[PDB]
Amino acid sequence: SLVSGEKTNFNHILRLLNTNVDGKQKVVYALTQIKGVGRRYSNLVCKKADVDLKKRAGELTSEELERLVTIIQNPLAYKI
Amino acid sequence: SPTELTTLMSCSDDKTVRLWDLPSNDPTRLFTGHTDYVRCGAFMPGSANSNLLVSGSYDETVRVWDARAPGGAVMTFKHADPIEDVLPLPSGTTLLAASGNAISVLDLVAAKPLRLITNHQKTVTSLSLASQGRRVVSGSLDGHVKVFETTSWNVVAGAKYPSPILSLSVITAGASHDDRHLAVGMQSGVLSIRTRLS
Amino acid sequence: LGTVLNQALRTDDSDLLESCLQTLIIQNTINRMDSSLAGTLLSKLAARMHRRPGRAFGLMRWIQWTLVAHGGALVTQPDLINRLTELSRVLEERSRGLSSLLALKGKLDMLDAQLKYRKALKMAG
Amino acid sequence: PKWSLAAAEALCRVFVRLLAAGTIINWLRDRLSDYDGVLLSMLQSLAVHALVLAMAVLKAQAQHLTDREEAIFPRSFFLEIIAVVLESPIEHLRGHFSENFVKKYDDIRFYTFEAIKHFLTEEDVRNNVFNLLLSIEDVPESNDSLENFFIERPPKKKHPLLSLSQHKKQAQEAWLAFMHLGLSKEQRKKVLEVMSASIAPWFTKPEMLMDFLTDCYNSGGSVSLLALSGVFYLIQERNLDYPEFYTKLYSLLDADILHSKYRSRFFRLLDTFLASTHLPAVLVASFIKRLARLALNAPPSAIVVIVPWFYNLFKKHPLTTFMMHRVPRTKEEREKLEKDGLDDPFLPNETDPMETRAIDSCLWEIVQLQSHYHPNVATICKIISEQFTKQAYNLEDFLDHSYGSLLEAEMTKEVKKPPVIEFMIPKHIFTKAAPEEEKKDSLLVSLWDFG
Amino acid sequence: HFHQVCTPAMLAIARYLGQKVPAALSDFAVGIYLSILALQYQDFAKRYVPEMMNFLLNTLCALAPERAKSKLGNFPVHEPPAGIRIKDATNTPIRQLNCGDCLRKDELSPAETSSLQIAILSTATAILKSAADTWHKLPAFIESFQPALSVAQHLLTKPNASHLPSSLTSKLNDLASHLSRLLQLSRLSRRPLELHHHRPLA
Repeated sequence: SLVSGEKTNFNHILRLLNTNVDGKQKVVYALTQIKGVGRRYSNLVCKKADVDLKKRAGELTSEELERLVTIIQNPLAYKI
Repeated sequence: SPTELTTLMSCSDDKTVRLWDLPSNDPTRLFTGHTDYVRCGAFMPGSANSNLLVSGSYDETVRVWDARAPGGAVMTFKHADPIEDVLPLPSGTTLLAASGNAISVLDLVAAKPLRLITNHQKTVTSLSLASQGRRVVSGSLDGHVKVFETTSWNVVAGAKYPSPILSLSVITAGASHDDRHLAVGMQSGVLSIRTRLS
Repeated sequence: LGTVLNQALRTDDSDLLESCLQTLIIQNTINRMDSSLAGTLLSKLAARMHRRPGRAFGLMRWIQWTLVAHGGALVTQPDLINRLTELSRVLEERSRGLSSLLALKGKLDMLDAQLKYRKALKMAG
Repeated sequence: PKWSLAAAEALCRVFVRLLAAGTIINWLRDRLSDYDGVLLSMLQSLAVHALVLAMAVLKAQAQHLTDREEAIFPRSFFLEIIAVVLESPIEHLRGHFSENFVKKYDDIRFYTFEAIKHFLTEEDVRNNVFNLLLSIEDVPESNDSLENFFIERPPKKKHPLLSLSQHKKQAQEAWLAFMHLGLSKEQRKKVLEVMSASIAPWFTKPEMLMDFLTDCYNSGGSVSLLALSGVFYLIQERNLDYPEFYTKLYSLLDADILHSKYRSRFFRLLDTFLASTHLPAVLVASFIKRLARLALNAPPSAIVVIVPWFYNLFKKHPLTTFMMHRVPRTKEEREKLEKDGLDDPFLPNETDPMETRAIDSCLWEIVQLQSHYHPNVATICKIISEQFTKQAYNLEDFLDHSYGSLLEAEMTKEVKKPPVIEFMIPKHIFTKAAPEEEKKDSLLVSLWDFG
Repeated sequence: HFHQVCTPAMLAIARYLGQKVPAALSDFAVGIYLSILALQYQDFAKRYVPEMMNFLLNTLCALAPERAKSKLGNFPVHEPPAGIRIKDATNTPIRQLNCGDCLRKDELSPAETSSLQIAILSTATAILKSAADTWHKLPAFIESFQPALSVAQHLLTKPNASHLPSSLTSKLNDLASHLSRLLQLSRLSRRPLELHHHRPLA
């Protein structure tokens, strides 16, 4: 009568750099919602940060969320 | 449904279990009577038990309905614990209701409980039938699977997993239904499949 | 360790039972153990003592303190005397062989005495 | 005796030089046994520097008092150092020992633990050892996390100084020797506070802590409120169970829990205990209705914790939202309800939450707490009244509020935006009757005699 | 609703009123003073003071003729440590409180303690009367004032009425009949909650 619901609160709106609305869609379809970010650009961001395309937005830990917000500031520091 | 190809049943979170048919956009029958969450249910297998449904709820009640008369339950059994799992036996006579730290075998031929079997510490999650309809494997939050005989209901064997397990099934090969491998899904997020090949 | 031992003997665990058996503590554990699991403890100690002969000291200590603490608790049971019967069987097998083993112990004690005497000579020489 | 301290720092340099270099040798091996008592007496003077001397002489004795390559350093002399350190009534001596060596190094940690076990096998001193045992907060994560040794990082690859299970073993053994001697009341109320973050992760097997925790948790009072985190950690890690956990929680949250100090830790635990998916609606409604009838007598620093947690529970379990919007479905029930009033079918002081009839009750307690004297409590009791727009309220913005925070809230604003006063002030603020003005007296004055 | 000076005074009364297990009779007197002061704050703005409620019921049980046995409200019942309770002195009549009772006196005579304790009980009966009359609204009336009726009926018992005069019995029976009338009123006036009757947006 006690099973951990530590993951079951995921379908809520996440906040990010510019957009205050970013819900669960996927990991690469959630990156398109930020303005200036493209559909071919969003796949390059995910292959560097060792995040899987299978996961959603909201299935990421408080460490793994911010790793995509540093690398969206400087695309030159991580090679491109 | 084990016999018909288009009939299915649904136990929802509110109070309802209900029968759907696949072509229709409406539930064919509605059954109310539970007072809490209903979260486990099954059809009744058997030649005589064509349309009977069992579901147990979190209101510590197992109810079995005739699908011909959509009034109340045909039979009701009140337990002491929030009822987690339900399976009927393949003869169609007896039924295992897994509630809390104990499972319970009940008759449906004469509406009387047979026996309360407590051998788990934490709450039992999932029951499964085994080898030839002869052995029931139960899995609990204790990290334990335990396989019981069906004639005397003694703890025949068991095993322990590194996490509190949530789902358990032994699954069968094919013709004559020899059990291929047992899979346990645990709270840690792992499906452990243990394979036996003969 | 009473509630842990209660859990292990009540749900037929092995990991909890072994991690509480490998370890005062034993006396408090058997005194806080439930009365109904004492025969289960006796059988699960007889099994380990048969299956492994090198663990006899700690297991006889556990059986000794259990029979001290819950003596009449086994008599109020009394249709389960077969666990004490299997325990008597295991201890009879453990005490098998004693006269010949004493003879062989003396036959080896003579050799050990002579080897220690020649070591006591060789250290002073 | 500063010149004796200077002679000590000179003689320690001479000793480490002769050891790192090296009938004639027996006085050379008499030297350190004669210097041992010198440093023992110097550790009761400043002994802060004498401890640096006493921990350099052990490094020298490890490095070269043997023919082997293995550095074997004297546990007996280190035990005598421990026996004088844990006995001396100086605080800064043990402080320097804890900060500079034990929290820094690992050899000192392991051998300190086994020396403490021996020293405790053989009350002010008990408080000193307890204040040292509470000091090592951090637990190493893996075998490659040790990775800095004081003397002789071993090349053995299976050494007990290199296996994390043996460090945890001697930590557990020291703690078991202390808890076998027996601890005082404030010592126990410190242990149960700092257990699940600093004490229980030191154990190889915490199963004796299971019996200790279930004893002090089945006892009652505030010590069960402290022990709940340990019981949760031992259901979490190695799933020993409590028999009737939710009825024990329902008996735990009671008349005077909301006024305690540990209610922040308790509510941070209850937020995980009631976020489970296998909770019936009757149970999760009972835990709302009792925490509302208990919120009727709660502090304003407690209602602000309770009601957003109610909002998260009402968002998760919609079958309990009939405690806010219940419609009499039949007009016969309407006629009965207007003829005679509705008695509350909730059963307080009921044992089990699944049989309390909190379902079919309502949150009249919260809708009455809406008229609280505080404005923030009055506007946070309106989140049940208004609309369910925000998807969840986090509780870390609402927890750890107290009267100090609520009273500095009226301090950290502006000095005064120009406020209002009360016009037509009566002249009989304290006069007992004032019968020629027709304005009825202050009840302060009607019940207090000023004279 | 919100003031910069007025409601921080209410919070000062609140911090002294909810906390502070009383250690002497001076704390009892200052608590009764801040209770009536907070009533005067909450007159004709009919708000609720839970700490005034639990403190007044705490005094009414902590003057302790026999003991608070079991089932006396959900408020925190505390201990009278130094014999701070009423003795069998039924011949000292009621009196009105003065302000010197905000001073501690370890060398006080028992004939000086008894009149003070009977005075504190009588004025607390008056505060419960005023609080009930100003809070006969507010639909947790029954769940807030069932402890008041229960502790008043507890003080109207045979092991409790020997230590009290007939005047305190008269005041507490007025409290009992008044609260029974008000509780029947609130039971007949209690309606089930329908909070979420929302206008759908266009």
